[PDB]
Amino acid sequence: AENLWVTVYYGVPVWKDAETTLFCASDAHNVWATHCCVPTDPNPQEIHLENVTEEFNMWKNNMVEQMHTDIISLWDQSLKPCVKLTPLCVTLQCTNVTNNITDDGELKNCSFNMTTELRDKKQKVYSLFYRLDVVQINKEYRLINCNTSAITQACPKVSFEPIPIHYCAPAGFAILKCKDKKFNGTGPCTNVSTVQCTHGIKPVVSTQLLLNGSLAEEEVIIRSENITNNAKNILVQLNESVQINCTRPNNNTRKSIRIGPGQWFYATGDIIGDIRQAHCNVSKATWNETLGKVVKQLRKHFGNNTIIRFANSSGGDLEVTTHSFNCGGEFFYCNTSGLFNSTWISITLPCRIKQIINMWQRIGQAMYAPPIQGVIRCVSNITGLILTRDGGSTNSTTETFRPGGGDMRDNWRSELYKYKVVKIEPLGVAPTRCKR
Amino acid sequence: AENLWVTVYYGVPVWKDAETTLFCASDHNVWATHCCVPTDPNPQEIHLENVTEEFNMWKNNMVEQMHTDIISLWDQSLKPCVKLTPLCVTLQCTNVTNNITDDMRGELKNCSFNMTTELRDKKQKVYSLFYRLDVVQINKEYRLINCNTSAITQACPKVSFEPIPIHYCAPAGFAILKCKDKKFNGTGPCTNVSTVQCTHGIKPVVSTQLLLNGSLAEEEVIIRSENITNNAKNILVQLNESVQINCTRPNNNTRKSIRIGPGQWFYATGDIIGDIRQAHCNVSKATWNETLGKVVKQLRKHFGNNTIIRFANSSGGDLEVTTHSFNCGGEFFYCNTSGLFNSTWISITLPCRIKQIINMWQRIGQAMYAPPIQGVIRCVSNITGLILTRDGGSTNSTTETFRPGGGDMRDNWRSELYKYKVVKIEPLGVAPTRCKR
Amino acid sequence: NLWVTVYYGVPVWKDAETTLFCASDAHNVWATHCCVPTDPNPQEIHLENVTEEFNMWKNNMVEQMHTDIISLWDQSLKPCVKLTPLCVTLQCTNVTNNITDDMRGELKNCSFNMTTELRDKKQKVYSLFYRLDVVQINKEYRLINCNTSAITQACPKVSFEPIPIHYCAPAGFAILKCKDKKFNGTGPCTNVSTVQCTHGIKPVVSTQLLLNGSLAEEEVIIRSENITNNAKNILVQLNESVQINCTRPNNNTRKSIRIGPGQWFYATGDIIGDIRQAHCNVSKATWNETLGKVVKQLRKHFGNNTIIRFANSSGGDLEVTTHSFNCGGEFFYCNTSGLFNSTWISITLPCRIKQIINMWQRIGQAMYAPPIQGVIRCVSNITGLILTRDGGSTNSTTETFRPGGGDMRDNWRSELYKYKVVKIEPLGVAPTRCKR
Amino acid sequence: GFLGAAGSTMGAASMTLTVQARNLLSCQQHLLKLTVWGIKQLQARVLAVERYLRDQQLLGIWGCSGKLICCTNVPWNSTWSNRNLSEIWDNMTWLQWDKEISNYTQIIYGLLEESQNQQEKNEQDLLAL
Amino acid sequence: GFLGAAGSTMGAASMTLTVQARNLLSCQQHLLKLTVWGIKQLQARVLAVERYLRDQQLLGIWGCSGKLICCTNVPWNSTWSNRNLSEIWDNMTWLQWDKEISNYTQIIYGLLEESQNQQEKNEQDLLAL
Amino acid sequence: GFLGAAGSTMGAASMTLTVQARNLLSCQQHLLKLTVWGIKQLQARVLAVERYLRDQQLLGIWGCSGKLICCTNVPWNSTWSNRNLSEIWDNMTWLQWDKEISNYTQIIYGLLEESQNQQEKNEQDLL
Ligand SMILES: *[C@@H]1O[C@H](CO)[C@@H](O[C@@H]2O[C@H](CO)[C@@H](O[C@@H]3O[C@H](CO)[C@@H](O)[C@H](O[C@H]4O[C@H](CO)[C@@H](O)[C@H](O)[C@@H]4O)[C@@H]3O)[C@H](O)[C@H]2NC(C)=O)[C@H](O)[C@H]1NC(C)=O
Ligand SMILES: *[C@@H]1O[C@H](CO)[C@@H](O[C@@H]2O[C@H](CO)[C@@H](O[C@@H]3O[C@H](CO)[C@@H](O)[C@H](O[C@H]4O[C@H](CO)[C@@H](O)[C@H](O)[C@@H]4O)[C@@H]3O)[C@H](O)[C@H]2NC(C)=O)[C@H](O)[C@H]1NC(C)=O
Ligand SMILES: *[C@@H]1O[C@H](CO)[C@@H](O)[C@H](O)[C@H]1NC(C)=O
Ligand SMILES: *[C@@H]1O[C@H](CO)[C@@H](O)[C@H](O)[C@H]1NC(C)=O
Ligand SMILES: *[C@@H]1O[C@H](CO)[C@@H](O)[C@H](O)[C@H]1NC(C)=O
Ligand SMILES: *[C@@H]1O[C@H](CO)[C@@H](O)[C@H](O)[C@H]1NC(C)=O
Ligand SMILES: *[C@@H]1O[C@H](CO)[C@@H](O)[C@H](O)[C@H]1NC(C)=O
Ligand SMILES: *[C@@H]1O[C@H](CO)[C@@H](O)[C@H](O)[C@H]1NC(C)=O
Ligand SMILES: *[C@@H]1O[C@H](CO)[C@@H](O)[C@H](O)[C@H]1NC(C)=O
Ligand SMILES: *[C@@H]1O[C@H](CO)[C@@H](O)[C@H](O)[C@H]1NC(C)=O
Ligand SMILES: *[C@@H]1O[C@H](CO)[C@@H](O)[C@H](O)[C@H]1NC(C)=O
Ligand SMILES: *[C@@H]1O[C@H](CO)[C@@H](O)[C@H](O)[C@H]1NC(C)=O
Ligand SMILES: *[C@@H]1O[C@H](CO)[C@@H](O)[C@H](O)[C@H]1NC(C)=O
Ligand SMILES: *[C@@H]1O[C@H](CO)[C@@H](O)[C@H](O)[C@H]1NC(C)=O
Ligand SMILES: *[C@@H]1O[C@H](CO)[C@@H](O)[C@H](O)[C@H]1NC(C)=O
Ligand SMILES: *[C@@H]1O[C@H](CO)[C@@H](O)[C@H](O)[C@H]1NC(C)=O
Ligand SMILES: *[C@@H]1O[C@H](CO)[C@@H](O)[C@H](O)[C@H]1NC(C)=O
Ligand SMILES: *[C@@H]1O[C@H](CO)[C@@H](O)[C@H](O)[C@H]1NC(C)=O
Ligand SMILES: *[C@@H]1O[C@H](CO)[C@@H](O)[C@H](O)[C@H]1NC(C)=O
Ligand SMILES: *[C@@H]1O[C@H](CO)[C@@H](O)[C@H](O)[C@H]1NC(C)=O
Repeated sequence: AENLWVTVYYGVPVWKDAETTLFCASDAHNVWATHCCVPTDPNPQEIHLENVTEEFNMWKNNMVEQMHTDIISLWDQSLKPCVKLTPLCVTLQCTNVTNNITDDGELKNCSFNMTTELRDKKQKVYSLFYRLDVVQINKEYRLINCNTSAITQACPKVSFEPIPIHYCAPAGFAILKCKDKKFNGTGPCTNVSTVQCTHGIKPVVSTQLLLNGSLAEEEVIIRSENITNNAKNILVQLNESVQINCTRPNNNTRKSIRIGPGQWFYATGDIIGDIRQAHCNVSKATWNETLGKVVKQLRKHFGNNTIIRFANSSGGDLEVTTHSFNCGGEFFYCNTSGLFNSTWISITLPCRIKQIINMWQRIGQAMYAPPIQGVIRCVSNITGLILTRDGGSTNSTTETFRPGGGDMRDNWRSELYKYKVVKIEPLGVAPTRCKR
Repeated sequence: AENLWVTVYYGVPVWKDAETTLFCASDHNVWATHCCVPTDPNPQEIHLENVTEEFNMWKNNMVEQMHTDIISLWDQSLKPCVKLTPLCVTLQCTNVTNNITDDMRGELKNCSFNMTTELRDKKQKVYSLFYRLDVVQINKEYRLINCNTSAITQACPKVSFEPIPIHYCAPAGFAILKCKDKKFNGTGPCTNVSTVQCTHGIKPVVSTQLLLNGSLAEEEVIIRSENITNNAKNILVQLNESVQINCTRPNNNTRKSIRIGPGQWFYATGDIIGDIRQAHCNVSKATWNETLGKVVKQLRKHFGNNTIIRFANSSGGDLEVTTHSFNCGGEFFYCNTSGLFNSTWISITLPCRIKQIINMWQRIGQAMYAPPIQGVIRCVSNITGLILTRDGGSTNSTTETFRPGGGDMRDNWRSELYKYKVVKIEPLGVAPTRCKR
Repeated sequence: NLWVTVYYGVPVWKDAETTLFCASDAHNVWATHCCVPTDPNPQEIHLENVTEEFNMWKNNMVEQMHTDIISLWDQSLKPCVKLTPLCVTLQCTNVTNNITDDMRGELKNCSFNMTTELRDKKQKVYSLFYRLDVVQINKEYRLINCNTSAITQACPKVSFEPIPIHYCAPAGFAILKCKDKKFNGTGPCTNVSTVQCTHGIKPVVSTQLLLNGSLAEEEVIIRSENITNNAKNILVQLNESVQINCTRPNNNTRKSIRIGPGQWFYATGDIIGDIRQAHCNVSKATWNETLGKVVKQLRKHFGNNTIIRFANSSGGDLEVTTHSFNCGGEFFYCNTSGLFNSTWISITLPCRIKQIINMWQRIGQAMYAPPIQGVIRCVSNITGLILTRDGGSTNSTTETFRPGGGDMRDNWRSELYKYKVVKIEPLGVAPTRCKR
Repeated sequence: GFLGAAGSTMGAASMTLTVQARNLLSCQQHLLKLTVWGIKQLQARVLAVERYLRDQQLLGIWGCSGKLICCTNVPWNSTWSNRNLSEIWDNMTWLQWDKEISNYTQIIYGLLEESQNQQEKNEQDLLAL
Repeated sequence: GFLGAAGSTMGAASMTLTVQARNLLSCQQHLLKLTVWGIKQLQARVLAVERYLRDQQLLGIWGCSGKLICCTNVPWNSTWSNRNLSEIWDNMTWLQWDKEISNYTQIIYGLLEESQNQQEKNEQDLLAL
Repeated sequence: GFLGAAGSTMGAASMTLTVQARNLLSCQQHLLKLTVWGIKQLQARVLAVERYLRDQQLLGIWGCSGKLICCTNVPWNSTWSNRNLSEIWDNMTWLQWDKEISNYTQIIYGLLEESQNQQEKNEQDLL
């Protein structure tokens, strides 16, 4: 003890939890491609750390906050330079489209008087509309957004097709990952390694059903910050994906009209075929087997032989009641109530379509989505679910779950779950036997 | 003889005068949100023992920085707010005659017009109330006073401009020297100084003629000037104790929210609830008489006792010059202070007017509309100083008249900045020694 | 018995592309952009025994000059009044009084219904126009750019007059100049020196003929990236300048029109006295001698006993068929055919006036020049020109040269041919006769 | 690997201190047109530089610059670790260490600055005869 | 105590160099769009770094890199001062003393640079035995 | 001058390395409004700083930090260049030399780092 001296070290491989921003890297006219200029590393170097046990908290994972903030920012950045649609907040004169009627009131034929290139004239023009974008004035209609906020047209040449994004640490920082295949929402796991960049995550946005994410390597896992708290949502990761085949089958064309000097508006013109309703096809057996696996896992927290029920969600805006898709730029709101219609102890889902889009439940800044020419097919892999647990249950033998939904950080919370960011702190001290 | 050698020292405690930036720190409000980084709860003021230095408040660049940064934030606050260009219309007007007192002689005007509706195809006929000061006659047709000169931006109703104490902090490598020497002249040497990393917070109070909510003035009335013999210069006067002033807007107003074409809303002044009265401020006459007596003694200190000291009770210029300015609750008051200056040395109620379309200091290229405030307004302020100009150049040395006004916010902000100076640290020094490599 | 020696602060460099900043000598747009004062005494450092390769055709400073100029031009216009309210049907007739025999209906008299400050009021005004900016509908005319883009008016208080601007290297970089004589613009030279900043170059904007530049070291210099490629521009730097006297003879009125709250438009009012066309005077003998000097050098490149024809350029947009320039703030499009009418082996060129222009030949942005009161004139120094070869066949007997150019980067390329910027690389290695 | 698990035998881990220090230092319109995005990235670069410089300045002022492991002239105080030497090199783990000595972090540093100051002060008079 | 003892004896003042020198290096996300405010602040950080590095480079070139107090083989000139050591670097303060030789800032630095340059050249020739 | 004698023989050019090294580090309110331009200029400053520090760190890694000219224990291979010192020091321009051996830059730097790492490890066994 009497012979101990201070010694100081530099470059010591230790760290503390910390926040910092991350860089966006990619591979391969596309917003994310333009943003995420930095190429990814073809050979990331994963370092296994053997004597490490480390506590991860995906629910307090800052990476989620950044991914969300950055996505909403890029969304606005891409819309900023596009043509404004204020001139369309006029009385709209509408009639029903009965022309090649399907019998599946959804589609209207409407007209309005639009200013021509000169300020002295306006031209009566017409286009087709979906009822979800148009509201009656006590044949007189107005666009819904004009009731509360401004709308901008999305640029027809700008793509939002998802590209897996890898987030990379700044020098002085490291990204740690939990490799434990059974890792639950929080805790001191023993399978820990260090990486420079995350696995790429596509910025896919959906509500209720999570598409094109990661699968559980071993078995379906049910995760929550507090599973016993009915105020929290439950995220479910599947070990196998389920293929879903979606369509917008009506072959149509688009018109382009002049609003002003270099100012163009694109809109749905006539359908050039007959008319049929949009939908998604889910394999029946696969879905029922998948759900049974979820049930087996729910029993772990809800009782070995309890009664588990799946039911349709409560009502509300489509953003929280239907399955949200963005396929080629068209947005769909598919009725999934038939996927949650059972008690445990080729499914066709009809789909609604709309062109006035609000983003991240932010009241204004509405966006208009011009149509796809021809028809569109969309195919996806479901990788997980958002479920909500009913509160108010006094009968302990029955527990009911419904499709849940909410803010999109949480889709990303799941994909970013296994990641944590720390700061490396190079200096430290110890007692020694040596002295100057 | 000793053949002393050159020695290099790093970290030598010396400085040179310097200009750099300033970090702003506080402890919805504009200043509060922008000055995110918190202040030091207890700045470790360093008294500098056996150090003297010079200060010159008239050459202090922090005045310009405070001024520039405040106006920048002012504009930033308005950048995201709805424009009122759709309101530049012909107004059909009459003057309100309902329950009005003897002083409000047509001051409140009732106007109507055809405004754009949610859909741009239709118009809505609406009416609202205006103050006479902001409405002018065309050739019973009226227009907004600023329709010819500039666009008017509505201020966002949710954003407060209540002054809060913002401290200015030095960048690393810089230091702020503070003058502690009591009753400092503003331009001479200061022999009692200290070093701080942050200044005292200063509330960005905006006023004209009188200086409100400032310091104690070193417990004496003190008169400072850039050039005491130049009658064209402003005189900055700090007071030994404040004069309390009680101000009101004695009218229960309605805020009438009107939807316009854009998803945005306009805030109209709605009908008045109850009777209509003139705005005013109450000043203790005895306190005011004592206050001036002290100012007068200081004026004699500078100019002699053998003269007569008068204050002007009138001035030229426009409303922003001739009246005193308050912004209580965001309400813009233009108070008549002529009653405070009958003077002539060997309670009092000052009527006030209200204006809603506000021009901006040192600019004309823009305009702002102050949304009406629902309910009534009451505030109390501390009069801590004055801006005076002598009406000099006269050969009649026997008397002199000191006129209130001539204010410029840079001079008003010089007050309370004058105690601080910015210097930079220059750590490298060289001196002779006994020893060489 | 040699070991590696590491040296720091060594005098070597590599070519590099960097960002340069500007300086000036001291409400001009160029002036407000260069807050950095110039060095009253630039230090040219001769480099003894340095041979260096320069390539004007690959000089990044051209792109740097271009980007800054185009960007600045727009930045200047950003805060100025928009002319959208004036895109109305015009009621037009010809100006017929006080017109000389040459201006055969080029000046138009139009009137229209436009805004005032109050929304409820309208005014009817008249103003004068040039034929080049007005198009007939199907008495009824419109401004030409109403369908294509927004037009703004330049601020009357803003001067775009060229100021010689000096570009300065950032620390770690240096500007290497070729001070050799009659340097080719490509390949090595042996007279090399360095500077901190370039000399000042005025940001002259012109098309077919090059004004107020280099005098080519008292010899005609023919420059081309590929002299045998007929499709390339041949840059000619003249031995001495040729003086040109330009005028706009009409005594003009500036009419101020209220648009809105702080919004003003400046219109052309009546012409006082006789109405005449714009023109430029060129000394005939000087010009004929100048072409002979050029021919001598062209023969060196194309054949000693061949026939060289100078001829009028081909047609196309006005902006590229004339010796376009900005004189007094006015835009002149002066006829070139009389300048190039000879075969080898005082003259007046008429000019057109236009106000709405596509600056930098970009489409989608338009600017309207303000009226200028009184009359205008300027005197310029012709220092060069741009020519192309017709070719079309191989014939050693003869070739034809016609005016080309129009791409502003080549005006800039010419003046910048003397220098390049390099990155200084202070770290290096060599062997020595020792070790630690 | 770049970092080890740092569980024990830090003396061997020390062989990598050089790489850890080395990696502290290292599109045009894609980012330049974007004001917020560009400022965030610059802020990150600047802060990384500041961190680098603070560590180097401290090693300099303490007299440890240029070394990866520095023996000092400041004795170990009992309060720092009441634990004897046997447990620190092998039994303790450096991250575990850091938690316990959080309170005595600044004091370690003040003493190091002072002892270096005294040494240089004395050097002046070794040269002065 | 950053600038404490600024009025102290020049000699005594050398004992505060560590403090004066070390201190030279020292909701926010919602202000990222507040472009001028934010750019001024970031520039200040950058500029502080630049000043720091310029002084450190000069020291490295002049020699005595890493030291707080050092000296070189350059005699003091009679044109700089003609004063006794007992009244210089003692019995006065640095603020006023520094003013006394402000002329010579550049010549001194040039002399420091040349001397170190010559010494290193000679060191390499001595190494090459 | 700053790059004066750049074309001279390296035996003499090296005498002014300190000058060159020093110089490597050398309406403002109008410019504050230029939102893209200001970033380009600030980046230039930041980038210059990083490059400077990067080179200084490398000297620390290789050793001889703080020195202008310094030799290491890494031998000259003679494969990088088999040219002799009379020619290198008296006839070759420093710039010509730099170009002649530019291939071997990375090889040398890796060697410099390893030699310095080894020396520190060896110093420790004394105590
Ligand atoms: C000199 O300093 C004095 C300090 O007293 C200052 O006068 C004060 O101004 C504030 C802001 O206008 C007043 O605050 C109000 O207090 C009442 C208390 O009953 C509240 O009800 C008020 O609430 C309304 O306004 C809020 C604005 O933020 C809203 O958020 C809220 O929903 C309500 O609409 C409000 O908080 C304070 O009462 C006065 N002081 C006195 C004695 O009246 C004075 O303005 C300063 N002078 C100058 C020139 O700056
Ligand atoms: C090649 O160089 C020549 C020589 O410099 C250059 O011609 C010159 O152009 C300038 C700018 O157009 C002319 O400047 C004018 O000088 C008169 C003097 O009487 C002033 O009155 C003019 O304008 C005034 O009024 C304006 C009102 O809006 C103000 O804004 C302005 O500041 C003045 O007060 C103006 O300054 C100059 O006279 C000519 N030179 C000759 C001989 O005519 C030519 O343009 C250059 N060519 C190229 C391609 O660069
Ligand atoms: C679609 O149009 C065709 C004629 O082109 C018609 O024969 C067919 O019956 C129509 N379909 C429907 C659903 O009306
Ligand atoms: C007309 O539209 C209304 C509202 O969508 C619908 O209820 C009605 O059935 C439609 N009429 C026809 C003929 O389709
Ligand atoms: C277009 O304008 C005419 C008047 O010219 C009006 O009668 C008609 O209803 C308007 N139509 C629409 C769709 O707005
Ligand atoms: C995860 O499981 C561990 C036990 O293995 C428990 O301590 C921890 O609290 C759990 N975390 C969650 C998600 O509640
Ligand atoms: C979890 O939720 C229960 C309510 O079901 C609550 O009492 C408990 O405090 C919560 N625990 C945590 C860590 O949030
Ligand atoms: C649920 O199952 C019952 C079985 O009788 C069926 O009638 C009902 O339509 C189903 N509901 C959904 C949404 O699939
Ligand atoms: C407006 O005020 C004037 C007083 O100047 C009065 O003569 C006039 O009658 C008033 N307007 C009305 C309500 O008639
Ligand atoms: C609104 O427009 C009508 C058009 O007939 C006009 O008579 C009326 O006076 C206008 N109203 C106002 C308040 O200007
Ligand atoms: C105090 O201020 C007056 C008035 O400007 C000036 O004449 C006097 O010299 C100042 N005192 C000192 C010490 O500078
Ligand atoms: C303001 O009103 C309060 C009411 O309590 C009174 O005590 C105070 O003296 C008044 N001040 C003035 C200046 O009238
Ligand atoms: C004015 O009177 C005071 C006494 O209060 C005296 O000290 C001062 O000197 C007098 N000033 C003049 C001008 O005599
Ligand atoms: C370099 O240029 C100088 C110029 O005076 C000349 O004397 C010298 O011989 C040239 N060559 C060398 C190797 O210095
Ligand atoms: C202006 O408007 C009136 C409306 O009655 C029309 O008769 C007239 O021809 C218009 N004039 C112009 C120049 O457009
Ligand atoms: C000068 O430029 C022409 C351009 O085509 C080229 O052919 C010629 O070789 C160049 N001269 C030299 C000496 O490189
Ligand atoms: C003038 O042009 C003719 C060709 O038209 C040519 O023969 C004559 O030599 C030229 N004169 C001069 C001085 O170049
Ligand atoms: C070219 O010269 C001929 C000579 O006969 C003349 O007729 C013709 O008009 C001239 N053309 C031009 C453009 O000067
Ligand atoms: C100031 O001077 C006194 C002697 O009068 C001395 O004791 C004290 O230490 C000095 N202060 C400083 C900071 O040196
Ligand atoms: C350097 O020498 C080694 C033998 O020690 C040899 O293997 C290597 O290839 C040589 N380097 C080069 C560039 O030839």
